[PDB]
Amino acid sequence: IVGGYTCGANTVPYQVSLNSGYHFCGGSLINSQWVVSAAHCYKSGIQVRLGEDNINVVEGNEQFISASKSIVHPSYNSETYNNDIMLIKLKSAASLNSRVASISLPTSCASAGTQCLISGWGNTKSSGTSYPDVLKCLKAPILSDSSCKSASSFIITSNMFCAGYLEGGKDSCQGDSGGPVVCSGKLQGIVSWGSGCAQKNKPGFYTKVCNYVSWIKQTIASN
Ligand SMILES: N=C(N)c1cccc(-c2nocc2C(=O)Nc2ccc(-c3ccccc3S(N)(=O)=O)cc2)c1
Ligand SMILES: [Ca+2]
Repeated sequence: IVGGYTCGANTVPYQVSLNSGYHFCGGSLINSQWVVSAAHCYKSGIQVRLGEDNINVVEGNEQFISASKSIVHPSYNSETYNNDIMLIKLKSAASLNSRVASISLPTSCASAGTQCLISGWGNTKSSGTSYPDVLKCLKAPILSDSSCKSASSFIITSNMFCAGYLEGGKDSCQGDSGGPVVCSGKLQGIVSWGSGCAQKNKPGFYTKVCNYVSWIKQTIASN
């Protein structure tokens, strides 16, 4: 997260870090045994870390649980980025409290101009690089489809939406992926991609969770 702020210890209790020996992607907890993330974040043998703040220091409210299974969406196309969503099942349920809590799926898609909360432990730097210890946060507006389409030369599909600021400066970044975009207390987005980070006329792009609510529920129920 570039141009953002330190969220505060456990203020975003649905934020989850996916760890493969090190932090590498975030997710969102949708219920006590299911985490939503990005399909491009798939890795075998993931450990999912709940109640994290400082990912480098053991602070007392962490829960480390192993991914039972990681279910990439069937039409995820690693090359085009379309359907960049995945569900991770945990081997055991997380124990839910004030610092570990699930986020609601949307009932309808969020409208352009909605202010949302984006968070993660990804790059915070303007130009050059730096990864924070504690969780970063960003409030950013969903931009319009016609604004997003003109903003890129990669092919945008109807399973993506863009959010952030056209002037650059404020954006999700590398290591944020798979993390949440929450709008009006609903999980509307998954950090998916962007052309660099916080660059002018290059806003962040997000999996449009609202198109996948049925697939999520059916998947959770079948497994
Ligand atoms: N700016 C962001 N919000 C953001 C978020 C996560 C990662 C990165 C990022 N930080 O550094 C690079 C990044 C990146 O995503 N590069 C990138 C650009 C385009 C695509 C892509 C998009 C649509 C279609 C096809 C492609 S692809 N696979 O052909 O390149 C994939 C990755 C930036
Ligand atoms: Ca910690």
